[PDB]
Amino acid sequence: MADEKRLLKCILHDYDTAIRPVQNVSDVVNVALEVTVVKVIDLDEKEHVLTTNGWIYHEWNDFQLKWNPSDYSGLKKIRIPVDRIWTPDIVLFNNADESYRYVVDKLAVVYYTGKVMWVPHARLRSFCVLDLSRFPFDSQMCTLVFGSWTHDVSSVNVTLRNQSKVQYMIDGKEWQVTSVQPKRYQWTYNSNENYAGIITGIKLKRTSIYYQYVFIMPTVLLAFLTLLMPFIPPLGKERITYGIGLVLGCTLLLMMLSDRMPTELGNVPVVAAYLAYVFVMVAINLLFAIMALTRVIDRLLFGSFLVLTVVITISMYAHY
Amino acid sequence: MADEKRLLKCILHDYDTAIRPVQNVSDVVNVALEVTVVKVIDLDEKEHVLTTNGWIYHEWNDFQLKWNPSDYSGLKKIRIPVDRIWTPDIVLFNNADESYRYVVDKLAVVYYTGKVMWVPHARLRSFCVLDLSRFPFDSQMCTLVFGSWTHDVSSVNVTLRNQSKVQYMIDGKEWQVTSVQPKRYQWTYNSNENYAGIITGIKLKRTSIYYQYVFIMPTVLLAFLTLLMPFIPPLGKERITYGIGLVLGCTLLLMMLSDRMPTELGNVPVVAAYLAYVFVMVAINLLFAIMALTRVIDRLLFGSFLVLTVVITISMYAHY
Amino acid sequence: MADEKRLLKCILHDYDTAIRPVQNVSDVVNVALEVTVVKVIDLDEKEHVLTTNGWIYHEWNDFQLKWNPSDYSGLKKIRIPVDRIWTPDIVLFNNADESYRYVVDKLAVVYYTGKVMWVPHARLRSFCVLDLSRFPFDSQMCTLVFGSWTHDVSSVNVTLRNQSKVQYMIDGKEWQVTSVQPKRYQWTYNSNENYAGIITGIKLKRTSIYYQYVFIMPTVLLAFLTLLMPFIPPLGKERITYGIGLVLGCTLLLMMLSDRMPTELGNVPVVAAYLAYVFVMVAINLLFAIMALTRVIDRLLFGSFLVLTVVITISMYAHY
Amino acid sequence: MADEKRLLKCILHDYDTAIRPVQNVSDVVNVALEVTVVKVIDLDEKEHVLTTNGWIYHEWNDFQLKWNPSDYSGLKKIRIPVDRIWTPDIVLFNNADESYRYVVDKLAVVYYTGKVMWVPHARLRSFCVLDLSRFPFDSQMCTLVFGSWTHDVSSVNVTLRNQSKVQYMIDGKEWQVTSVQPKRYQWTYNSNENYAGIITGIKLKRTSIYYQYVFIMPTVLLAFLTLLMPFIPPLGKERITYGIGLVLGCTLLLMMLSDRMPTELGNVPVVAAYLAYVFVMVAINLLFAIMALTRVIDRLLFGSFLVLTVVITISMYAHY
Amino acid sequence: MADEKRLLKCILHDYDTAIRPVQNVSDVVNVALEVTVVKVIDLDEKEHVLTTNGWIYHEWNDFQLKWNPSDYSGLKKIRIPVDRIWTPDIVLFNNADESYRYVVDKLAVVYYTGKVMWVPHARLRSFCVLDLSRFPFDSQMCTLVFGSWTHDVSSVNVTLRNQSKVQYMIDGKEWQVTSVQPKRYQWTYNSNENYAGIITGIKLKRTSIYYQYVFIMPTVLLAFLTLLMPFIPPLGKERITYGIGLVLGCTLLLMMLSDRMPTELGNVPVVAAYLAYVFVMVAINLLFAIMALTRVIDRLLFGSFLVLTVVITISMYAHY
Ligand SMILES: C[C@H](CCC(=O)NCCC[N+](C)(C)CCCS(=O)(=O)[O-])[C@H]1CC[C@H]2[C@H]3[C@H](O)C[C@@H]4C[C@H](O)CC[C@]4(C)[C@H]3C[C@H](O)[C@]12C
Ligand SMILES: C[C@H](CCC(=O)NCCC[N+](C)(C)CCCS(=O)(=O)[O-])[C@H]1CC[C@H]2[C@H]3[C@H](O)C[C@@H]4C[C@H](O)CC[C@]4(C)[C@H]3C[C@H](O)[C@]12C
Ligand SMILES: C[C@H](CCC(=O)NCCC[N+](C)(C)CCCS(=O)(=O)[O-])[C@H]1CC[C@H]2[C@H]3[C@H](O)C[C@@H]4C[C@H](O)CC[C@]4(C)[C@H]3C[C@H](O)[C@]12C
Ligand SMILES: C[C@H](CCC(=O)NCCC[N+](C)(C)CCCS(=O)(=O)[O-])[C@H]1CC[C@H]2[C@H]3[C@H](O)C[C@@H]4C[C@H](O)CC[C@]4(C)[C@H]3C[C@H](O)[C@]12C
Ligand SMILES: C[C@H](CCC(=O)NCCC[N+](C)(C)CCCS(=O)(=O)[O-])[C@H]1CC[C@H]2[C@H]3[C@H](O)C[C@@H]4C[C@H](O)CC[C@]4(C)[C@H]3C[C@H](O)[C@]12C
Ligand SMILES: *[C@@H]1O[C@H](CO)[C@@H](O)[C@H](O)[C@H]1NC(C)=O
Ligand SMILES: *[C@@H]1O[C@H](CO)[C@@H](O)[C@H](O)[C@H]1NC(C)=O
Ligand SMILES: *[C@@H]1O[C@H](CO)[C@@H](O)[C@H](O)[C@H]1NC(C)=O
Ligand SMILES: *[C@@H]1O[C@H](CO)[C@@H](O)[C@H](O)[C@H]1NC(C)=O
Ligand SMILES: *[C@@H]1O[C@H](CO)[C@@H](O)[C@H](O)[C@H]1NC(C)=O
Ligand code: NA
Ligand code: NA
Repeated sequence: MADEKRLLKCILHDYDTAIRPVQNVSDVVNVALEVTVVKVIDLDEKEHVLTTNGWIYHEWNDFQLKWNPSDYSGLKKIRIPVDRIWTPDIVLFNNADESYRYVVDKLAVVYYTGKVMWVPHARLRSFCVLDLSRFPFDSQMCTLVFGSWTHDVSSVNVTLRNQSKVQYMIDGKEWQVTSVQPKRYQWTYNSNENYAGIITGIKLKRTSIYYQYVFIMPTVLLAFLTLLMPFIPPLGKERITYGIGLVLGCTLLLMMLSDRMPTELGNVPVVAAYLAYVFVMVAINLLFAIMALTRVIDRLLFGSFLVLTVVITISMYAHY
Repeated sequence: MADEKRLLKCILHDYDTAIRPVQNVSDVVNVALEVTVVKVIDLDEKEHVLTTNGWIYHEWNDFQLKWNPSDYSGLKKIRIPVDRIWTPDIVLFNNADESYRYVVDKLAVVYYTGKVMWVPHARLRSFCVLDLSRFPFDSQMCTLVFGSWTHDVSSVNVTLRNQSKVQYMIDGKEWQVTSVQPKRYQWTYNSNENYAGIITGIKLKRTSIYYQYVFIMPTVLLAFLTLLMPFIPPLGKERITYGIGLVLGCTLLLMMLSDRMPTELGNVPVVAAYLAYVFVMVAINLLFAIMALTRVIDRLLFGSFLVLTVVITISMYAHY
Repeated sequence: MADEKRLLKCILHDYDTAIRPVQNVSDVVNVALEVTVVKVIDLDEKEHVLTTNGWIYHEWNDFQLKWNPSDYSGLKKIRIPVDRIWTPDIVLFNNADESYRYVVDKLAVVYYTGKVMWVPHARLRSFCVLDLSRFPFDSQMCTLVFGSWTHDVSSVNVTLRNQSKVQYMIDGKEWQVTSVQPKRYQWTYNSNENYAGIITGIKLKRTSIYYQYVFIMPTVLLAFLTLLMPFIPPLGKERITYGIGLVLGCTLLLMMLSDRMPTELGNVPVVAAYLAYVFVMVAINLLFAIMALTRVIDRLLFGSFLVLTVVITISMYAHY
Repeated sequence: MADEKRLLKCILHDYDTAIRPVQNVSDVVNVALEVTVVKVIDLDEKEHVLTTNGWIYHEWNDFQLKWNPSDYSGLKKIRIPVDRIWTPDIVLFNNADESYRYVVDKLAVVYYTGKVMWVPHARLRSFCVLDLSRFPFDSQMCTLVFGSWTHDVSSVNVTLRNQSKVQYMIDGKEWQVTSVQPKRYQWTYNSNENYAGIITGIKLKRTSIYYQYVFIMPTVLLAFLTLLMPFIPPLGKERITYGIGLVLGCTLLLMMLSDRMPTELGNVPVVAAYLAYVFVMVAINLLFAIMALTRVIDRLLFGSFLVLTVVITISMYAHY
Repeated sequence: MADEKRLLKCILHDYDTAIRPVQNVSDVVNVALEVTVVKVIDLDEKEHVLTTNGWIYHEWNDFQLKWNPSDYSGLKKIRIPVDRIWTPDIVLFNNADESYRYVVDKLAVVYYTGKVMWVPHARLRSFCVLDLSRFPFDSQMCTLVFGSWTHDVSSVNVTLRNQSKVQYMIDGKEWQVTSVQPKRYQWTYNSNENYAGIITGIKLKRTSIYYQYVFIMPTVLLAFLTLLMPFIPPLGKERITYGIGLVLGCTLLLMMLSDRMPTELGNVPVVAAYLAYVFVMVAINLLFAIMALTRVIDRLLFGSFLVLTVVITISMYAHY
């Protein structure tokens, strides 16, 4: 008879998966949750959904599952499936997936003192508010919320593990990630019933360099072409074709931006404002060309276009 | 021996998951359902499908699961998995997903008086009739239906929880949400068999600002260019190229709208009507230019185009 | 002791889920199936797959599950999970999804006489042959097949419920739906082994109005422009640019149609034929323009183009 | 007491789902597998994945599950769920889906002699090598492999059912399907351990007619326009615009082909070669036009273009 | 009574699925893992995710499951479901899918000596760092990591099977695959707790030929057209239209590249740099043309363009 099998049989002789591990009803169970983010899978701005891959550390004491190590040949720790032992109900409150199931959560560690540890590796797809006021490059703070959904603070008191809680670098594909300090706070949706929760913040700064040559370069080139457009002679039979080419190009760029850029509700993106400015400027330039004393009007239009361009550039540097 | 484990064993000594919690066959079970919508995930107009993330509150009395709190060390409430206790069959009648399963519905609260509470967090993807008569910005009322699918009113009588039933703001990404008062009504698909149901209305008003610069700005610019087109001299060798550019631009815009706009059956969108108007106007302008006394005909065509444009603008303001 | 629990225990004292409810091997079990379609979710022509949301009514007699109502306090009907009682194996033979599972099929009704009823709400994604000979607007008959997959007629004899079998309107987004009468017929894949099946027909007529302005309007406008093209003077230095614009526009329309229209195998769509006609006509017009006594040749080409256009229009009205 | 229930209880009094139905360890179990393909769902060339809908016939003898029919009221055959009786492990070796589960495989037939039959309807999404050397229309042979994954030939000897094994037509949407004769062969990944497998071939010939007007018609029209291009006078101020239009059109066609055509590794498609040829020809024509004794050079260029076009046409007919 | 059934009953008389197969707590269990990759399904650069189809070989000794073959009629090996026998927890640490479940892992081999073998066929979708510094054709080394997630080295010591560990060819669709030697190394996330892991490297070199004609050919043709552009006479009334055509073509190519090319963060692709160079060159050429002693300036611009083109070509050959 194996000692480990005997210990497992004795420990779980009469155990249920729906009994809170507390010796008395008055007593409470302490659960420490640590959210570690390893890799940032992606962040869809159209859906405002951040997908990341990282494991979560759960630690809770248990008055049961306790044995003297010397009795069982000096055994220290054991591995037990999560199904049998009691499992605290911790769920991401801002979860976005249809179902919330850990990819690898079939094992947990039990010590002789009763400190039950769980490290279920999981893929977290959560919601995050994105501020797209400036979109050459942005940096948003996304908060992941953990805690019980039906256990009040009087039953389980979620906490944090201060050990090894120092800030450290997070691997990212095109986003530089900084791990913010985690905090805890209580929601109160009913009198005499407060539910604790842990909020962990992650600050992501965009580092992609392709967006500069896909969203800014064509727009600035179209603006430069529109600026050069008034220099064409009115009677050269080329202003109309040049304006048609500019309008087709800016329409194509607008279509590409609509296909790529999301439908932000708060504020229009700076790229969208630049595209609208180039659209209106090319339209007015085409109107002046088709209408065409004339030299002074053309000079005034060129000056207005130049001042608009310099204002746009200084604003871009201001939000750069 | 833990008191909680003893209470759980005694309560569920002989209990089935298919027995309605009623003391007599004549008696009925009252179930109160409250539908709370937290965030509006999205609303696809092409599929007419509204996806939202919100929890649902179920409250039903049970003659079983009753105990004296003083006996079990003054215990007040307990947490039990939904699998063991009886679960009322409440399903969204207008559900759109292949399967209807709550993301987090593995726990429920049982009080000493027997009032069983359930708060299964779920992601509801339902159907909603969308009126796209005016599409610069719309506001539709979407109704979510809850209730039993095989339990008649004689078995379970769905109701509403008037407590804290006041209207309140709902978080939204690009839609402003107002929570309508919920009502109840009975379907009758067979004589002597009426099934109750709860209908909750949500009024969503669009707040996206990008659609103005992606659907209206290019169309109005093309219309303005078409208006300016007749001013070109007939013999300037530029009307044909200008018309070709306009037709290419409007064709590209039509392609973009077809890729973006859904295939509405009721009425054509106002943007589609505007695009058709600009198409026909540019076509007739190109025909007049290629055909080209002439001055009076051109003036009449310009007047007709101007009156059409002013009628379109006044209609747009009317539905604005 | 609750009467309902006692009745449920007595009825299912020794019951299996793999035993056909028949008193003798010679006897057979009658199953009545009614397929009701509530909403037509969509119909993808590229995959030829029709997705609909509707419930299915199953009614089968059972010599077991029978009790005297007076004994159990006059109880009339009971609700039982589908897992315990025997379930006839009815599956859509033309099913297209990877798995065939009802969304809400966890409950069934049992009467005192033994008439077991089941109403599992389900989402049916089936195959349908689409005739795309005429595609301004079409109307196809799609057949849904129900029945056993391994139960022969000697075991289960599928039938129809003539009660309330009258034709009625079906809700649709962009398709008008008519419910055809359902029939039954027997497949014979082996001698002395015939399997019954129920075929229900649904006639869907397209009602979308956006396809007229996305598939027909640009094509007819390009055809009109090509018709007007020969009127341009040969020496005006504008025929070549006009032809280039027309060819670019028709190429863009062809790309849009390829992205939208499926790859039909039977016959080419009428829109595709119209696009091919406009392509060849614009190509020949460009060839004649570049080649350019000349007046008579141009008049003959214009006459041929006009007769081709009138033939196309009369054919379109014929299939309209 | 029902006779069928008594027979089912007696047959499965002590039965396991992990015991091979063999009376002795030396003896082996014969399994006959027949792969029948009903409909070809699709064949994605980009992923090289063929999805089809067809049922599979399994027949294996069992020394258990045997009874005298006369004892049980002359019962002949019974239906039993696949979970209880032993199930041979037959899996498509070239399966492409994440999971391999039959859609409807919950029932099987047991005869009095012990011949266990199984007809699990399934949707097979397998891999197939596609030869895209000629892509106006192709015809590939796709092989589906069935057999055990951990059972050697010494345990289960897969075979074929020669009865009704004649070639017959297979329904297809846009592919004509011919059922090839199935064969068996043994893999040997370890000495003294050979695993049998059944390979069934299906020959599919493309029948789509839309690809001719979406991939060949625009290319041939662009080639014809490029051929006509040299006839334009050098000083007509139209060669440059015509070349620009041709290059824009061929670029759009290349974009469409890239979006549609997959990234074949073996050989470039014939359509891609034709597009490259038209690209290079239009580029050289534009270079000659911009550079522009001249008449002889233009005649030589026209002759070279004509000979290249005739070579391309004869090659196309050769692979046609 | 079948001998095999008796052996299976005797072996698993009292066995648990959560007991490590070790005779003593001090002793450890050796597990040998071999990762074999058969086919490379694909490698998405946008997500940096490599999907492959290959089986994994697990071999672990067991002090239990041991019997004398002579007793049970000389039986050598048996097949047992993975559910009953103990299963080592081996999971891909860099897994990308939501869930990690083997497609076919329902069987395992048990020998008389106790050497338990498992060959669960699986589809591995892992993460891989992609170096896109040069993108005419690349070759990346992707590492797959296997090992325990909660078992330390003191419990299970993962190793490698040196038998038949020679390098061999791997089938690929458009990637040539070389199998690198596998190694083992230990992670240490806590003192006195080291977890072993096996890293297997696969070197993939791109072999697709379509990317040359979709990403390089249009870019080089546009560059050649831009080079030829300065040769146009300033007063020919064709420089403006030629520049408009070039800018439209390069904008379309940029849109296609943005739709196809991923958003790399490390370095911009060489194709993107080439497109930016052609954009800036065509813009400056258009500026010089519109501005237009002049001959010397045009010659200097042509020389600068030629030297830039030759530098780009020599760099491309350097990274070719
Ligand atoms: C609803 C949950 C509260 C969960 C909790 O931890 N405790 C109370 C739960 C009580 N129950 C519902 C179980 C019982 C109800 C009893 S009742 O009487 O109602 O039936 C809270 C916790 C975190 C909250 C938000 C995120 O942070 C950030 C975010 C940014 C936005 O711009 C708006 C959207 C969003 C996603 C917010 C939505 C919502 O606000 C959340 C999910
Ligand atoms: C069919 C269900 C009724 C469910 C119910 O709550 N009670 C009766 C069910 C009785 N069973 C079927 C179980 C037994 C049949 C016995 S039988 O004798 O038939 O076999 C009812 C309840 C809500 C209804 C609609 C939505 O509101 C709004 C909506 C807008 C449209 O523009 C048309 C589409 C849509 C989705 C409507 C469809 C349908 O109309 C629904 C789903
Ligand atoms: C294959 C099933 C028959 C199912 C049935 O109801 N009864 C016999 C089954 C017998 N089993 C296979 C179980 C045992 C074989 C014994 S064996 O000796 O073979 O091993 C029959 C029933 C309905 C049939 C079609 C649809 O209507 C319409 C349709 C339009 C097309 O243009 C071609 C495609 C399609 C989808 C057709 C395919 C096929 O034709 C179907 C699925
Ligand atoms: C790997 C399986 C063999 C399965 C089998 O039926 N028997 C041996 C299995 C032995 N096990 C792995 C279970 C134990 C290993 C013991 S070990 O000592 O290794 O640990 C064989 C059977 C069929 C084979 C291919 C297809 O036909 C056609 C195809 C066309 C291509 O262009 C290249 C890709 C592809 C998909 C091929 C891949 C592979 O080649 C397959 C899946
Ligand atoms: C996190 C795992 C370690 C797993 C392991 O094998 N052993 C330790 C696990 C210990 N647990 C978490 C279970 C307990 C924690 C105790 S605690 O006290 O924290 O609660 C390690 C093993 C392999 C690692 C990477 C890949 O190779 C390559 C790769 C390329 C990039 O450019 C950055 C991204 C990426 C995907 C890396 C991420 C991460 O780095 C991985 C997944
Ligand atoms: C919960 O734990 C926190 C420690 O962060 C402590 O401050 C608080 O008093 C605890 N509350 C209860 C009810 O135990
Ligand atoms: C159901 O509850 C409602 C309360 O909203 C009540 O008006 C109605 O009479 C009840 N019906 C039955 C049958 O209990
Ligand atoms: C099956 O039911 C039909 C009723 O539609 C009947 O005509 C037929 O005779 C029945 N067949 C058997 C074998 O019971
Ligand atoms: C397996 O069956 C085939 C029949 O196709 C037979 O030729 C072969 O000898 C059999 N092998 C064994 C080991 O039974
Ligand atoms: C684990 O196995 C390796 C063999 O690769 C061996 O070198 C090492 O010492 C072993 N460690 C333990 C703790 O058994
Ligand atoms: Na043009
Ligand atoms: Na164009």
